[PDB]
Amino acid sequence: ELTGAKLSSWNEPSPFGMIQVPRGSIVLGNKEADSLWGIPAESRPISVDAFWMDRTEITNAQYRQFVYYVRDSIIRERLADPAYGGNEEYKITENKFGEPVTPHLDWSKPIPSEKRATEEEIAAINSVYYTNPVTHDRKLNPDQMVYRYEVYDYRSAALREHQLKAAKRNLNTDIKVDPNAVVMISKDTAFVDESGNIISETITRPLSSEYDFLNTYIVPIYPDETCWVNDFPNARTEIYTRMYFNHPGYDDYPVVGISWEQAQAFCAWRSEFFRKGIRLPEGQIMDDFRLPTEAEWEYAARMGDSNNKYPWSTEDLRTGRGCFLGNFKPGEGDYTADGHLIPSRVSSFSPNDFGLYDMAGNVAEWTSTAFSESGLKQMSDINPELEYKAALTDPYILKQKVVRGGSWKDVARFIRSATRSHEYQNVGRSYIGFRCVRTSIAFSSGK
Amino acid sequence: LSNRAQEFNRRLTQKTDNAPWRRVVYRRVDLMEESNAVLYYPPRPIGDRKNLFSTIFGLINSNSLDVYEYLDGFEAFTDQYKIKFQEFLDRFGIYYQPSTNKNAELFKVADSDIPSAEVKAYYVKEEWYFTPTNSDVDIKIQAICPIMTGQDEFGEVRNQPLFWIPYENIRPYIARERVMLSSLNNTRNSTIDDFFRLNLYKGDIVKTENLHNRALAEYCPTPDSMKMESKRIDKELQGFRDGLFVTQDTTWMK
Ligand SMILES: *[C@H]1O[C@H](CO)[C@@H](O[C@@H]2O[C@@H](C)[C@H](O)[C@@H](O)[C@H]2O)[C@H](O)[C@@H]1O[C@H]1O[C@H](C(=O)O)[C@@H](O[C@@H]2O[C@H](CO)[C@@H](O[C@H]3O[C@@H](C)[C@@H](O[C@@H]4O[C@H](CO)[C@H](O)[C@H](O[C@@H]5O[C@H](CO)[C@H](O)[C@H](O)[C@H]5NC(C)=O)[C@H]4NC(C)=O)[C@@H](O)[C@@H]3O)[C@H](O)[C@H]2O)[C@H](O)[C@H]1O
Ligand SMILES: *[C@H]1O[C@H](CO)[C@@H](O[C@@H]2O[C@@H](C)[C@H](O)[C@@H](O)[C@H]2O)[C@H](O)[C@@H]1O[C@H]1O[C@H](C(=O)O)[C@@H](O[C@@H]2O[C@H](CO)[C@@H](O[C@H]3O[C@@H](C)[C@@H](O[C@@H]4O[C@H](CO)[C@H](O)[C@H](O[C@@H]5O[C@H](CO)[C@H](O)[C@H](O)[C@H]5NC(C)=O)[C@H]4NC(C)=O)[C@@H](O)[C@@H]3O)[C@H](O)[C@H]2O)[C@H](O)[C@H]1O
Ligand SMILES: *[C@H]1O[C@H](CO)[C@@H](O[C@@H]2O[C@@H](C)[C@H](O)[C@@H](O)[C@H]2O)[C@H](O)[C@@H]1O[C@H]1O[C@H](C(=O)O)[C@@H](O[C@@H]2O[C@H](CO)[C@@H](O)[C@H](O)[C@H]2O)[C@H](O)[C@H]1O
Ligand SMILES: *[C@@H]1O[C@H](CO)[C@@H](O)[C@H](O)[C@@H]1O
Ligand SMILES: *[C@@H]1O[C@H](CO)[C@@H](O)[C@H](O)[C@@H]1O
Ligand SMILES: [Ca+2]
Repeated sequence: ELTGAKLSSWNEPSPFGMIQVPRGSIVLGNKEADSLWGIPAESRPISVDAFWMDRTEITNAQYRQFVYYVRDSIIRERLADPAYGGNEEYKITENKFGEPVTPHLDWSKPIPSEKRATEEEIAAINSVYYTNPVTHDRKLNPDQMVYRYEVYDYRSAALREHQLKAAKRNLNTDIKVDPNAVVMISKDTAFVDESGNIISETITRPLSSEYDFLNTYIVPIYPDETCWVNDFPNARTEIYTRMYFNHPGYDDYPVVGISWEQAQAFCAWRSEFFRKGIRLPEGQIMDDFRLPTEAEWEYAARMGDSNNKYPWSTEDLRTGRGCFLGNFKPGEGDYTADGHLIPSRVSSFSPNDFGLYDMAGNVAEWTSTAFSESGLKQMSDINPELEYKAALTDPYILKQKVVRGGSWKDVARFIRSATRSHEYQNVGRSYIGFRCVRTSIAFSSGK
Repeated sequence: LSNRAQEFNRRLTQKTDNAPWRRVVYRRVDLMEESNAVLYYPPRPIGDRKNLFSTIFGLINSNSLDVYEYLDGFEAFTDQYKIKFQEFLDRFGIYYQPSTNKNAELFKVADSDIPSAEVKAYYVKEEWYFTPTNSDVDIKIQAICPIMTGQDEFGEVRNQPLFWIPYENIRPYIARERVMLSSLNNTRNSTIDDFFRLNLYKGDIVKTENLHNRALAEYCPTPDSMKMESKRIDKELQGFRDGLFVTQDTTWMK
């Protein structure tokens, strides 16, 4: 009798600070085209499955939690390092029964305070900070705030042509697969040399084992606070470089200067940190916090309805009382006609019908989609995605990722939820943030 | 190209293998019309500024493009129909003088004599297909045929096609250089590959893969008749897509 072999029911830990956007369909792009802007009209209807999008942009405090975690563990490594310290109580290398185990950090053992720390401990602590020779500003060294994380390409491990068994690479019985045909694939690795220099590489080699879909990255994660200065020549933006990521008043403000690589590192750290804090029922396959796709971003921005040019119900950019609905550049040289010159505190304007805040304004938002002028037509309509893990030797033009949404300077057009904007994955601007997203574990009814 | 780029391009290939519906139609993109002049922008090569025909001519001059003869009636892309460059220059009347071959350029052709500004239209073979895996209609460019808008004195405009260019052969060399799509925004932000992939070209259907291998010209005496027939074919191609989906029907609210 075919009764069925079900599995033990799991649990859905609704992530903190996120809302649930329902699955739905939307017509990506603006149907009517402004001829004065030269662009034609490019629209394609899509459908996206339900996911968890963060309520607001990542604030300065939320990214400072990341940089503090990276700091703490690097400091713990230095304390365990025989060179700086050598305590060995911060690096659990053997289990309570005495057998060798994978070396991990002892997060229970507190980091000594600046006063109580001895010479070795104080040396380990200070070996990660930077003291400015002239101004005596003891700040975290930007090139030492590096995050080492690993990403397994589940997508690329599933392609038919990327099957480990050569016979399974072609289901056509008329096609005889050469026994020794080489399938060259690339994998992004990164290793700290003896000097201490981050060595990133893209290893191209024939498909041999599952160790070829594992991409290892060591990304410096400290925000580029000099974007405020570099992005605006001949301007008094020296103060936001020294204030934005450091001042306690600028904690709820969206983080700026975060590059695409740093955003991916932050989302991966968030994923593994969430996993560390939640017990998994046996067999639990939990998804990872990820940067939203272009299609998912546009869907959640326009509240699913294809009639919405903006993240608000009407087409006007201003309420009936005269209050703007976003943080952008309303007029010529008038960034602060909406009340805010630079980005504003998150959750300062009205949200969507979904509940998303600052969905078009404040800072533009990184997406996980590689940028292509024909990108909308080259990607499928089921959870659309144009993913391109660029190689270290690729042309710099191939490293563009879509930055969808408007910033505190985007004019009405660039704040429209259907206007594509891009920027290089390497650079981080003073008007670009991000918003980690994760796929919803949802089994709901229909409409 | 890096292996990552190669894998990306392999993913970005349209597979019209098991499509339940296909429709092969030929267009006559006139470059002397806006939205189709992107392929004519530089009538004559200007340093690093070249139109499609100039790029194609240079590519064939370097044995880097496999183009096939314009056979009236059909488009067989076989090694038999690979064109002979010297014959092409001679038969269409192009004055060339052979320079140092250096295995780079077969014949030295002066830019003044390259018929790059007379090719004022293109035959575009595009194959509308219904994707079997996600039920989506898409257009796949098969080949482009540069037609030289020549002048036959007694016979005035001759409009004789030159050759047929399989699109996958020309795609690598047109997916890199940037062009401006509009005359109002002169930003070189997209490529001609994007122009063809987004179907930004505007052309009148001059032939469909008919069962009698008949072209519109045969049963349409005057240009207006060809215009209305092309409109009819466009309306039926659009009606296919319209009839596929049923979310616009309101017969239920009755
Ligand atoms: C801080 O961060 C810096 C930036 O990244 C980094 O700096 C870098 O290195 C410096 C040297 C360099 O100077 C810098 O430039 C820079 O390159 C720092 O080094 C530091 O990061 C480093 O240390 C971290 C740390 O240890 O805190 C590392 O993060 C930890 O990694 C662990 C493994 O890599 C994670 O553990 C997971 O995987 C295993 C090991 C589990 O741990 C135990 O495993 C045992 C067996 O070995 C037990 O069996 C048990 O495993 C269970 O197994 C069942 C199935 O049987 C389940 O499937 C699970 O796997 C697990 N169950 C659970 C829930 O426990 C585990 N229990 C015990 C005995 O502890 C497991 O806990 C984890 O899944 C760990 O989570 C993570 O924090 C960081 O990788 C490293 O770079
Ligand atoms: C990015 O890539 C950088 C360069 O690779 C790397 O940097 C390097 O490490 C830094 C830490 C350091 O600064 C420098 O050393 C630097 O150069 C980065 O860490 C980063 O690496 C990431 O990607 C790497 C990559 O794939 O390129 C990963 O490397 C992989 O490591 C695996 C674990 O070590 C390797 O797996 C096994 O592979 C086989 C060949 C093993 O060789 C022996 O083979 C014999 C014949 O079979 C033995 O019988 C026995 O066979 C294996 O036995 C084990 C038992 O567990 C297996 O499970 C299988 O049974 C069997 N394997 C086969 C062939 O099926 C093996 N004997 C041994 C020694 O155990 C051996 O080499 C590995 O065990 C994998 O090959 C390798 O690519 C890296 O892990 C990742 O972080
Ligand atoms: C592109 O077309 C849009 C159409 O909306 C124009 O917007 C119009 O003009 C602006 C000032 C206002 O927002 C509205 O009045 C709006 O309706 C936009 O300015 C651009 O206009 C350019 O192209 C137009 C076009 O291609 O239709 C030209 O209009 C006509 O063009 C034909 C070309 O053959 C010409 O024969 C007509 O005389 C001309 O009116 C605009 O001239 C041109 O600026
Ligand atoms: C073009 O259109 C004319 C219109 O009268 C027809 O008569 C002709 O046969 C062709 O279809
Ligand atoms: C939908 O119902 C009928 C039948 O489709 C239409 O004619 C009417 O306009 C309504 O919108
Ligand atoms: Ca503003």
